[PDB]
Amino acid sequence: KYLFPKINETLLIDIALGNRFNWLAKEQDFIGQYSEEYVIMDTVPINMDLS
Amino acid sequence: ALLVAKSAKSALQDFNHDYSKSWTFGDKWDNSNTMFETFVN
Repeated sequence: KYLFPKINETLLIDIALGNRFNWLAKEQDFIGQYSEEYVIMDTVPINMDLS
Repeated sequence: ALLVAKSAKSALQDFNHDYSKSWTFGDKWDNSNTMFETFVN
């Protein structure tokens, strides 16, 4: 009843925590900052009013 | 009154106006008092 107690082990519980997305992860190469895209809008055609 | 004299559904209404209506439903052509008297039909 006079000894300081003892610790026998620790185990370092760790979990790995995935992403659920990285098939979305494509890789640019760190140059430039502005990127953009664009579309053309629709044009409904018109009747032939020959007058 | 007569459907034949009605110029506003003819084929000239779609080429003077830029917009026209795309589909059609036909008509119920008559030969009553026209230049197309027909005894049987």
